[PDB]
Amino acid sequence: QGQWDKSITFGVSEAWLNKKKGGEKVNKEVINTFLENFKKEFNKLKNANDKTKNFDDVDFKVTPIQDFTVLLNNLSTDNPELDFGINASGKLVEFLKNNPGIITPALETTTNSFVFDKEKDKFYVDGTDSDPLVKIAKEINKIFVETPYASWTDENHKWNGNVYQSVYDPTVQANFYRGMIWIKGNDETLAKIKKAWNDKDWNTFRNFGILHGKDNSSSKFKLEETILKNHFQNKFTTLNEDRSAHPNAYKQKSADTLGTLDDFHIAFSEEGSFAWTHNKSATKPFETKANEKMEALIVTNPIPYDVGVFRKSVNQLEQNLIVQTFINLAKNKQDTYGPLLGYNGYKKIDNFQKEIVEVYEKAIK
Ligand SMILES: Cc1ncc(C[n+]2csc(CCOP(=O)(O)OP(=O)(O)O)c2C)c(N)n1
Ligand SMILES: [Ca+2]
Ligand SMILES: [Cl-]
Repeated sequence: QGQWDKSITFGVSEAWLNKKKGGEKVNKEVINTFLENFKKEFNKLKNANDKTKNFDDVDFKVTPIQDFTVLLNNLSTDNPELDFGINASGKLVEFLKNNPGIITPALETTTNSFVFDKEKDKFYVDGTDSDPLVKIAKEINKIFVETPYASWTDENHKWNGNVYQSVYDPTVQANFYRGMIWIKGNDETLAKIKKAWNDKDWNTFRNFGILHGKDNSSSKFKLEETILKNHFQNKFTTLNEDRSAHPNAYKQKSADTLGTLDDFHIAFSEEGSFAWTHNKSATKPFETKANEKMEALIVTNPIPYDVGVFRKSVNQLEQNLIVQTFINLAKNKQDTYGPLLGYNGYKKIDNFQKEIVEVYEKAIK
């Protein structure tokens, strides 16, 4: 059942924690109140329960981590210096295929649903105008193109320094997210790209140039690859093999810079990434040439949101109290940390294989 650890340390992103604005480090002060609230709630539950009241009260700390690879590798060493961290679901599923049972998934995060994507169970069918994934892309275009993103105001779209609130329905928690495919060009170029998609002409489609993320990204690489493979049946085996033979058609860059590269017209991103990108950023996100437009072509199959995982030897009773502490803090609106990352809710994982692995695998087939 594991060892009771009187000191629990959460791993958090170095970039995030060591982050500041106008020279003011404010993230450190956010996680500080988060930790005070977490400690309070945890030991209250701990002490109110006869099964756990005799263990030592627990202190909570955080430690900054380089990247997810360091997080999963560090957790797998089962060292009490690092007990817990929240990781992207697809990366974790891949990690756990190669190193089964090595770490313990326990918590599932949820996020405010987008108003245009409230139903998880929508999947690729044929990529035509009646495809449910194309229909979500048309809904995105209403929000992002018809009322042009560049003209949104903080007030208009209710920016809260974190996200544009008007694009969300907080009454609905989504235990999922998707990737999406963007296209960009003048009218003639956009029609050509759509024609190549409608005609299933892979070579022409690909030669318009694709921006993508890291090869191990779900939402900026693998989920889009799945859609492309299913849509352009039998025209390539993997994106990596296609790129090897067609290097100039691919570039690793953020979708919000698509408008600045004349040679590229297609980009992968998280669904709705504009929702947490201030349009006033000095980097002019999603900006395009005057006679060009950027629009959504299609979104992807859905996969779970981020998963909280423990090193293996943390006492199981302790793990479940920690999971419940996250749930109650969000419910009591005492979680000052989560929403800064997109976590607006938490659920216990009851069956990892059914709730996480299977959902992910269905999405990428
Ligand atoms: C306020 C806010 N909402 C949403 C996000 C985006 N987001 C947070 S967790 C997550 C799911 C995992 O995505 P990611 O870590 O990019 O893994 P990938 O899809 O690249 O494998 C997303 C899309 C954010 N950064 N901030
Ligand atoms: Ca510890
Ligand atoms: Cl109990």
